[PDB]
Amino acid sequence: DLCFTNVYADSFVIRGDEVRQIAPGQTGKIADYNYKLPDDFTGCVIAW
Amino acid sequence: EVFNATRFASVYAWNRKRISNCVADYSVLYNSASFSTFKCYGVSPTKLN
Ligand SMILES: CCCCC/C=C\C/C=C\CCCCCCCC(=O)O
Ligand SMILES: *[C@@H]1O[C@H](CO)[C@@H](O)[C@H](O)[C@H]1NC(C)=O
Repeated sequence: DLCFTNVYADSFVIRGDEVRQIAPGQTGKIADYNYKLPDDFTGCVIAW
Repeated sequence: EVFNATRFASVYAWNRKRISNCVADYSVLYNSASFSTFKCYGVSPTKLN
């Protein structure tokens, strides 16, 4: 029941044990050198 | 000697070890170790450095 403004989709592949790293904090190999989310994040994360 | 050891202990006789006089640079674990669970409680991970 909402309408969204500036929708961007980002895509990639990783290893299972690294999925917990896709979150605002979460230091680690993936979050320090490859992909980082901000602290003021509005959106959704999906993995399969 | 802690993470890449040879035999671990039983949960009923769990082992305990002291650590002192050392530099805690954990990025040396990135090349070899892959943890399934990691959770810190009274501290944020982005500040451990
Ligand atoms: C061998 C005992 C070392 C004593 C460490 C004491 C304080 C530092 C606390 C936590 C760092 C441990 C490594 C965190 C796991 C690596 C993942 C990462 O965050 O990149
Ligand atoms: C332990 O030895 C080295 C130390 O980093 C590590 O690369 C290797 O994968 C480990 N071997 C074992 C116990 O599987």
